[PDB]
Amino acid sequence: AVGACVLCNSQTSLRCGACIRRPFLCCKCCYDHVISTSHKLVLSVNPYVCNAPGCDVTDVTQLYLGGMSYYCKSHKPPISFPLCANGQVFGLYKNTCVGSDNVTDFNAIATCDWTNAGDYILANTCTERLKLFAAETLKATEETFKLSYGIATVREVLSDRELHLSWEVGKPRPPLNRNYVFTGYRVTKNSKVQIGEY
Amino acid sequence: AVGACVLCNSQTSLRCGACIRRPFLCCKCCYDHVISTSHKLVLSVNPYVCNAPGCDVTDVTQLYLGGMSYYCKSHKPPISFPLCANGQVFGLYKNTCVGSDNVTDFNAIATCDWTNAGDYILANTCTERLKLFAAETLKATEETFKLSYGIATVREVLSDRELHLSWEVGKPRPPLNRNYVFTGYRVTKNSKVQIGEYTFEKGDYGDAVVYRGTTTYKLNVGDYFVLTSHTVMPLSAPTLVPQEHYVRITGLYPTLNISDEFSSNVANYQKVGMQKYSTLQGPPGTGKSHFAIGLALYYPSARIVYTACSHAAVDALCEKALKYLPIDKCSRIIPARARVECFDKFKVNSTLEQYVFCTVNALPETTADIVVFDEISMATNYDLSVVNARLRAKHYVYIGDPAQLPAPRTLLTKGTLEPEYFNSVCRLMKTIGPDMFLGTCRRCPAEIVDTVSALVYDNKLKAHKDKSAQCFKMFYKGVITHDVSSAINRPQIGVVREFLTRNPAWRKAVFISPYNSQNAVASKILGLPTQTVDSSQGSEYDYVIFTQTTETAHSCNVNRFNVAITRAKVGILCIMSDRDLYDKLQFTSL
Amino acid sequence: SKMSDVKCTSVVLLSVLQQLRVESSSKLWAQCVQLHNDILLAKDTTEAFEKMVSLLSVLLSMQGAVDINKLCEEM
Amino acid sequence: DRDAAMQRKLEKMADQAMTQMYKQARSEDKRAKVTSAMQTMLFTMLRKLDNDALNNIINNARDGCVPLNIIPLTTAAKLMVVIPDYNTYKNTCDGTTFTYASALWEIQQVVDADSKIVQLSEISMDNSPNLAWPLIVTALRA
Amino acid sequence: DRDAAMQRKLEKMADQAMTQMYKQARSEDKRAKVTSAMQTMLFTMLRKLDNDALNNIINNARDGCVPLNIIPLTTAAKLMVVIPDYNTYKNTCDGTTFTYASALWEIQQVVDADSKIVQLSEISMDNSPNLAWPLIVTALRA
Amino acid sequence: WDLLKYDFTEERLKLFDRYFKYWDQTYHPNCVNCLDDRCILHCANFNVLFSTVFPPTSFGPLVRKIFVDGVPFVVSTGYHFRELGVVHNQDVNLHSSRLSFKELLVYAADPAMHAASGNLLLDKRTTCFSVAALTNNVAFQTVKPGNFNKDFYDFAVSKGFFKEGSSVELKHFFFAQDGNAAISDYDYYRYNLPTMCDIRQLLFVVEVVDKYFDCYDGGCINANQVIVNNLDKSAGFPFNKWGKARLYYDSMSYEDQDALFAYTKRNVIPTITQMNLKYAISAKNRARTVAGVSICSTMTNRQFHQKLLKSIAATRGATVVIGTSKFYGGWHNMLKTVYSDVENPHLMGWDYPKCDRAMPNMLRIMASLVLARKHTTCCSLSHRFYRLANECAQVLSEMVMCGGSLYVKPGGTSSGDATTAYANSVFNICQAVTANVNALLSTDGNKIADKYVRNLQHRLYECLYRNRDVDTDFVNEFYAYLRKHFSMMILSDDAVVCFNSTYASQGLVASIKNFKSVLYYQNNVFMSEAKCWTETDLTKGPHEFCSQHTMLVKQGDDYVYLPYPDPSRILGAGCFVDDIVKTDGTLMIERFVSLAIDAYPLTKHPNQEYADVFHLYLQYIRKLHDELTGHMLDMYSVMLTNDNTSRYWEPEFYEAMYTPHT
Ligand SMILES: Nc1ncnc2c1ncn2[C@@H]1O[C@H](COP(=O)(O)OP(=O)(O)O)[C@@H](O)[C@H]1O
Ligand SMILES: [Mg+2]
Ligand SMILES: [Zn+2]
Ligand SMILES: [Zn+2]
Ligand SMILES: [Zn+2]
Ligand SMILES: [Zn+2]
Ligand SMILES: [Zn+2]
Ligand SMILES: [Zn+2]
Repeated sequence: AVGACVLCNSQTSLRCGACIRRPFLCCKCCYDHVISTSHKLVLSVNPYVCNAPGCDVTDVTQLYLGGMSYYCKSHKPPISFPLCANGQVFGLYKNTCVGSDNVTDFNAIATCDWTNAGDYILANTCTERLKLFAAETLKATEETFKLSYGIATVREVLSDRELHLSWEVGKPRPPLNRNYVFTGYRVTKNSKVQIGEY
Repeated sequence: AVGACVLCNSQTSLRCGACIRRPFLCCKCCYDHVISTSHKLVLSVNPYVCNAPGCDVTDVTQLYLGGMSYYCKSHKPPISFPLCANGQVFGLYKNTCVGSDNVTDFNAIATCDWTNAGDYILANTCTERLKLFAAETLKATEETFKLSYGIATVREVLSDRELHLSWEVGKPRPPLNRNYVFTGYRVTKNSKVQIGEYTFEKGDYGDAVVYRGTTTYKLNVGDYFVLTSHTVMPLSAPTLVPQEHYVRITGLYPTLNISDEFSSNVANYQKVGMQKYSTLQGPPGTGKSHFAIGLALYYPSARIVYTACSHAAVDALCEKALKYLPIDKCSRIIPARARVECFDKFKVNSTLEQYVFCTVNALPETTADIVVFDEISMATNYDLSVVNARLRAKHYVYIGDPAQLPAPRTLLTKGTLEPEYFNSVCRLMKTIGPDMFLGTCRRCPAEIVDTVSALVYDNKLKAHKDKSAQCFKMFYKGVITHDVSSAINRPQIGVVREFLTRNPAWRKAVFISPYNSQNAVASKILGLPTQTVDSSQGSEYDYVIFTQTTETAHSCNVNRFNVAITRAKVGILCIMSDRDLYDKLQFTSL
Repeated sequence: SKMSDVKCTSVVLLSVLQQLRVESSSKLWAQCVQLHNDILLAKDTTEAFEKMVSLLSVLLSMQGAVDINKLCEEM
Repeated sequence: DRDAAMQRKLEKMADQAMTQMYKQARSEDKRAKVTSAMQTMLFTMLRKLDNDALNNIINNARDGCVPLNIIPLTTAAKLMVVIPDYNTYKNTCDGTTFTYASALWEIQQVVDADSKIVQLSEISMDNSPNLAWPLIVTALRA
Repeated sequence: DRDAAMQRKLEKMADQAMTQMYKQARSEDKRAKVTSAMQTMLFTMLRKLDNDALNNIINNARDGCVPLNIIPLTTAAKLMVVIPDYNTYKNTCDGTTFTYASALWEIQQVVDADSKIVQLSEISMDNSPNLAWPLIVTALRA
Repeated sequence: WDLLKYDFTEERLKLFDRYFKYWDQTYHPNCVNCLDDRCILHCANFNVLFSTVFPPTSFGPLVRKIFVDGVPFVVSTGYHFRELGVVHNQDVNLHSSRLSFKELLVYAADPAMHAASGNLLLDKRTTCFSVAALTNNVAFQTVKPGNFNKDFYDFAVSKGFFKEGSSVELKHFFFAQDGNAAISDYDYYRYNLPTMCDIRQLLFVVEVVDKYFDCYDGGCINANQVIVNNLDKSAGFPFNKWGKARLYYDSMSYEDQDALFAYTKRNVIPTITQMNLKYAISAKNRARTVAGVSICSTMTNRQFHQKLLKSIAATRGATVVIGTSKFYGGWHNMLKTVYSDVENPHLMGWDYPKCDRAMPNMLRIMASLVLARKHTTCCSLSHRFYRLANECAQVLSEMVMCGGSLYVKPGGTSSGDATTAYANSVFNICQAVTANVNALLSTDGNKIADKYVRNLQHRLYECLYRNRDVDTDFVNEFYAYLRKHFSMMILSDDAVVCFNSTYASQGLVASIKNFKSVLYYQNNVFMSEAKCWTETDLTKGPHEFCSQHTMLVKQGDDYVYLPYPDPSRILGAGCFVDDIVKTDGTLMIERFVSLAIDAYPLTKHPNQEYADVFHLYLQYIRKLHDELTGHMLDMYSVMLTNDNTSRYWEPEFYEAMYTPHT
């Protein structure tokens, strides 16, 4: 689909697949982000991957638009051209892309894993449009790290007032307070449905 | 798209650029209009701008047609030719055009600003097509200048499906109409040029508008939307349909022994019947507004469309028809706006009835047997054209008196317009005389009519009544509180209040004042029904309370006093500031 | 060539009637269509002309639709 | 020849543009005025026919003697025609017969704009102004 | 001319891909719009279902499957009878209540082919010709 | 009966065991258990009779309440065909969470939701069962008259046409219809009675008809090999509210197109089909209606049939002349392959009255099964049965939306499905072969002198009513007999035969009376002999095939058959256009070029007033070009640089369109 660039609100159809939320970027911004930092995966209306029968290349700057598909150096047809060139990445609305030198703080907001306090303090100085994406990726990382926790289960019928818990060993136990809920899973002979939240 | 030249009607495709109404023009006529005036931009099926990647040369006297594009002098190709050559501007139907010498008046009509008082007299004595074009452009210029807009600019472009809005504080904002266009005015310094015509309809959530554009460029940060043009509906019908005299009544079937009150106008009803369009001129309160009803009662089988410019005149006609005509077989039309209160006693919005009443701006595309246009004094050429275009009727009757107040003409602020230039019908009446005439006051007491029979009419107006002596002339200075650019006179209304308890017979009078704010605030102070001088024309009132606010040029004009005071059926109280007006009236000194 | 002329005048007349929104009154559009289809499927010119008269009477009956005076003066 | 090829390409593009512009302009012109064109064509053909019945009803409708309902074809069917004048009444109505559509109808009922049934006796030159025109004649085919 | 004339074909190929890409982006934008329209249509029909009677009749079924043709016949709350002539009216929905599909319907409205309301007292043997048949009578289950 | 009762298997079995007790073949009331396609026909032919003693409200889709993300849908999970018995979907999801485009399309196409949501309907205008009324007010659709082209008519009458007593008079006009057009034309389905075709003879006519379709090849194709002709055509109901067919052929990838197709091979998708009124020039005032089928049906039917259907349209010299042009010496080739060495030729042509509204359900099923004998490898047997069930549920007898109201279609082919010309061609060959079989058997037998034909009749009766398994040797023998004495040429309902005359007079091959009898007892329509023609002289071709008369003209040094149309048709196509922008003329010179291409053969007609039509069109094209140049030279100052219209008003350009070279 088409939308607005996250940091300049210019029409675009590019999308950095390397990011967590896959934000929209314009040709100028996408080129800057894929030429500055380690992100080398972009998604247009079709993925920017080598559409050969057998091959695995995803670097945009190492890809070429051949015929009606994308091929890398190894097996591209004799016809040009490299997808990344002229300070741009091929995409829609190449004649309406407005540049923006916010690629540095954008990279800091995107590529960071939000471990150190620096990421959060630099996540509030940014503009509102980028701050929204920062918050969304923060929440996505929080959810993914939540999935990377040790799950629990009720041992058996213990009591109505209180229970006892058995956990999958080898993984940390989440703190237990009113701000931390868990969902029961019913992976029995029948289905896997959620019976309750505790 | 092609069209017809305004001033020669030949086929063509060249619109002019800097005229407000975006007219069509012939080849020779366009050459003469652009070579003699400041209008240079010309629009064929494609504009006549230069075709260099960066260049702005619009003067058609410069450009050259090369290949299939237009290039300035610098960017000219080797093989080409100029557009403005051999007395013509290059366009379609090049050698099947016949020009005309009327460009002397068309240049003035399209060049002027409608603020002087020579512009309006020019727009009432030219050819019919030029009359129509002048009225159309005058309406457009009014809608652009008066109550125009506040400068709006889009902060950011959320999407092309819905735009963002930001009105400038200090000036009002006009609403959506596809007829409105807000020119793009990114005025920073980079290409201060119209980037399209847009209209804005806000949504029901947040601050966003689902706009409709006419160009294909995204909104820039500094781009603004300024109301510098309005697209009035292009009118075609002439201001006055051609006259044709008959020898017998056709399409109208006279009655015998119509009534007692209308027996005097039998010959005038015959005169209406024997002509296509007839004009009746009568000083105020002399009997035009019931002459229409007597016309109705003299041709009972003839479907009639009473129409008027404002809402008060149609309401007075409704009053008299309900008083004389069968109430059941009548009607009354209200617009989809339904903004103003109307006369709700007939079957409303029933067009197919034998007696319709309407405002000229809300007429339906129908026929009739006779259309009575009431109070043409408030009619511009646009209204005459609209009524001629919408209502195809066998007979027209234009009743009105130019001596009463004319249409607003808000742009007019310099000079003065004679009565005979208000519109085409007023010119016909004052030039060659009215087809019918009836001067004898039948509404207001003999005292007040004797007063007014000298200010405006040279005592050619007779009275058949008795001097009620209820015409009080009072001289109160009335300190002025110029609050909202509309004079408010608190001491004057207070003095009216203190003398309103002294008169038991004047408790149900009507308040009139030449200032809207004073009229509106008079309702709260003493509770009377207030009506300004402009909108009270046509109605009849028994006791009137008038308060001339300030010594000025607005409230001090004789015609406005005439129309304000002649609305008193039996008595009136007038407060005054001007001494000269105090010098010639014949009222009780109080 | 008078039989192959009523059959075209009927087509033009029914187009005119359909442009005046006679289509919106079923009881009348049914009669108009019947007369049109009967004129087209006619052999004797007298029947075709009689149905033509009856169908043109539909157009003449409504007064606010056409302006017979203007249209007839020009011709 | 290299230059002439480009000249011919530009010329062919110009011809394509001219043809497309002509098609568009004429199509919009033809669609714009279809009601007026169709009515004028109708009456041109309808005069070209030059039939007695069509001419009679058209010439009557010009004067105001229009029928209030479809002219019936079957024998002994009811026709309601408005008559606006004593001259139109005199030309068409003779005795209790009525000449309309090049056919002779028999008058059944003459009413007025007052919806009061009047008789053929009152309709006379001297008495004509008294009647509230336009009359409505209800007749049957013969 | 080795490098040039490959640029012309290079740009020609690039433009072709871009125009195709523009088309595919538009295609994936129309798909979402039609999908949203279909979802809204299905859910709006859901809100129209008469869930109580539908549940009553489907719970009676053995497999839970019932013929579609009866889902209205036993659950629809509003019935429209289209009638071509007067005899059918008198035979099917005479009066203000009638019996169809083993139910008792009460006539709430009656319109003609022009969508103009027709009062039930206007449908008579002698007044039949004046009505624009067929008549659509709308009744509600009682 | 209980209103909720849809499974009448026990009742069908009881009827079979009470009446046809000793009929020794098996009988599966639910045709989904049938062993092959010759056991579907048998059990369906029994069901089409046993289904006339059960309530009509019991047929149609079998709805069921499912739940999608907790909200209750009512969706069709089966069907109850009058012929095929009860069919149950194999993939029913009682609890779903997300609806993809495929499932949304399926649940929006089927009529369960629309019928359940809408009001009840009781339509006394038609005898056909009426299911529901979607809107609150019924919609009445009219048909406008044609737009007169006065310039061309004036030109014609100035060229001496349309004079009193001429042989070329206008007969094709644009007829108008009142608001009762759509429903008074859908009402003609009342001529479709439930017909129980003779089975021991239909199961042999099927073998011969299949032999007629042996040259071809067919099968299933992937979604990326289906080629749609025009993608802007409508998409039926309810899909026409949101776009044309392009929207749904673009929104759906190839993967989710194959998904839907493979879903239909093990499921039944009931579908609604609109009835659209046709706005076209015709010679009779009756309204013409066409069944606009949905896109959910056309997509899958194309993927299923299109290989065979485009192999039929690419074979020359076969019985089914579809895809063979009448230009470039194609009409002559057709008419000379018809004369495939038949001893005493006589040309014959019949006419099916109400062909698409009277066709029995058994024979439409037969045509759909003969078209599906090419899936011997691509499809299994259950796949083929469920494809047949889908064809019957979407085409044969499905909900018809006729002006904002769902009725039930009793039967007969819908004339807008994905296979309408070819299915009707299979029908037409079936009727011809049945006429031949009846004519050969009903012959006395002792009067037959040719000792080969007497034994052939003997073996034909033996192979009909004394054998249960095909006898391919005799099927080939009878097929060879038919092609040696009954050469056919079939176009979708219109047949020309070159039958042997001696045999037909003796009675050993079908004649007109045999076709009338066959139509009487297998269509419930009486084929009047006043519309079927017989030509005894081959030197003037068939009297009328495909609305084109034939005439033997001289070209070069030899003689060829040229097809000329009805002059009134071409004149009425010129005079009465169906739009206001086609009346201008100068915009449409290709219209008149094509009409002149069609009307060229008239120049070689002996009747001068016929031959004058071509020259009228050429002169009108010349006038149109002249005034077009005038108008374009006034609208500019330079005329067209390369105006190559000079060849459209010379007869050579058209004369080259009926010459065999290209
Ligand atoms: N023939 C008459 N005799 C007596 N009084 C009349 C006669 N005609 C009109 N009037 C009165 O004079 C008044 C004239 O009203 P109107 O027509 O509004 O005045 P104008 O048209 O002169 O402004 C009416 O209210 C009516 O009551
Ligand atoms: Mg008055
Ligand atoms: Zn990224
Ligand atoms: Zn960007
Ligand atoms: Zn200008
Ligand atoms: Zn320039
Ligand atoms: Zn079986
Ligand atoms: Zn298959």
